[PDB]
Amino acid sequence: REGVFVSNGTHWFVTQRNFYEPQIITTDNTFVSGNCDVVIGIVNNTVYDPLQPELDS
Amino acid sequence: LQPELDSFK
Amino acid sequence: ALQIPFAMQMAYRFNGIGVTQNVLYENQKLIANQFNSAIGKIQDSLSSTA
Ligand SMILES: *[C@@H]1O[C@H](CO)[C@@H](O)[C@H](O)[C@H]1NC(C)=O
Ligand SMILES: *[C@@H]1O[C@H](CO)[C@@H](O)[C@H](O)[C@H]1NC(C)=O
Ligand SMILES: *[C@@H]1O[C@H](CO)[C@@H](O)[C@H](O)[C@H]1NC(C)=O
Repeated sequence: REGVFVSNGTHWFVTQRNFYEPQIITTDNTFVSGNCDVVIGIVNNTVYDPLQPELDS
Repeated sequence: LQPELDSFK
Repeated sequence: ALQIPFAMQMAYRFNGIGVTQNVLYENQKLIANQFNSAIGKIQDSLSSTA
């Protein structure tokens, strides 16, 4: 949604362009559109969903 | 989210 | 100077004109051909003795 994707070697994160404030990838701050079939440079990774911990909790 | 869980557990 | 790969360098510029960056990656090939195609015409515009 804002900023760019970064990784400290193997753990991916999201941070704003003008500062290094890594955060866990989440659906709220990463709008989803289309499928990962045409974008060049896609990277396989899981996106944490805040609802699942709250589900049945 | 809290009221939603309370309304339907 | 901070290195930024050109793939999403354009993407932020798209965000600067009120366009979601998702369209660019879906249209990366079209934009590249369009940009290069424009470079073809601009060269001939000056070379046309005008
Ligand atoms: C990268 O950051 C994560 C976040 O805590 C950390 O667990 C990990 O040790 C760091 N290094 C690598 C190589 O992932
Ligand atoms: C980046 O470039 C290298 C060589 O120029 C290539 O092997 C690699 O597949 C490229 N990756 C992406 C995501 O463009
Ligand atoms: C990423 O995941 C897809 C489907 O889960 C798989 O086909 C692909 O081989 C994986 N690795 C990539 C895209 O590098």
